[PDB]
Amino acid sequence: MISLIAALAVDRVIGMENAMPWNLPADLAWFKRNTLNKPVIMGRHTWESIGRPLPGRKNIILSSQPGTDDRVTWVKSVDEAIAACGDVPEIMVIGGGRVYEQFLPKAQKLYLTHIDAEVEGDTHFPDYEPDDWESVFSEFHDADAQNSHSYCFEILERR
Ligand SMILES: NC(=O)c1ccc[n+]([C@@H]2O[C@H](COP(=O)([O-])OP(=O)(O)OC[C@H]3O[C@@H](n4cnc5c(N)ncnc54)[C@H](OP(=O)(O)O)[C@@H]3O)[C@@H](O)[C@H]2O)c1
Ligand SMILES: Nc1nc(=O)c2nc(CNc3ccc(C(=O)N[C@@H](CCC(=O)O)C(=O)O)cc3)cnc2[nH]1
Repeated sequence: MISLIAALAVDRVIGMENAMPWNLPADLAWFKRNTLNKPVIMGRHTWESIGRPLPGRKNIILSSQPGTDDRVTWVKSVDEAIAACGDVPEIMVIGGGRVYEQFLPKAQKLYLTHIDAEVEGDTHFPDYEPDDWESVFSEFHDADAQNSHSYCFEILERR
């Protein structure tokens, strides 16, 4: 059972050259509770962004090259990454764009934050056919004193 979890700006932008131009601590909170105690699969670039392992969690990093941090598990392929998670209720793929694209056809659930922010970036969430996905949960939030933009948490499940 694979789930992707991503924060998407307009045009499904999930990343760019620099830090995203926003401050969304509610989305961080959402990511933390939806990934808590689950194995997480990420690309090397996302591994690098995070700086250290997500705590209380198998962290699984895809790299074509051998690993460089023994605190986490390093794998050379999508299927190795899944196998490295073991036999768990739910594997979270936390990105980035190349990893999302490879895992989406395998996934049964998406956790997306849709952020009402206009950014240009080089990396985007894959197109998810909405005939393949049913939205089971949707929860919209205005920007506030803590959150720079409005955003909406959504969970979709594969049909
Ligand atoms: N021309 C471009 O614009 C271009 C192309 C690619 C990446 N990037 C840049 O890199 C940044 C982030 O990209 P992203 O979020 O896509 O990164 P990401 O998924 O977090 O990390 C991608 C890295 O993860 C590893 N990886 C992913 N799938 C794999 C597989 N099936 N088998 C083995 N290794 C795998 C590779 O690591 P290794 O590199 O260690 O093998 C790959 O380079 C962006 O700023 C992006 O523009 C740019
Ligand atoms: N909804 C969602 N929001 C995100 O911010 C997000 N980020 C990634 C990948 N990038 C990152 C970058 C940093 C951290 C991170 O360090 N989070 C810590 C909290 C510490 C902090 O950043 O303040 C965590 O335990 O989640 C996680 C994922 C993948 N899917 C997402 N999905």
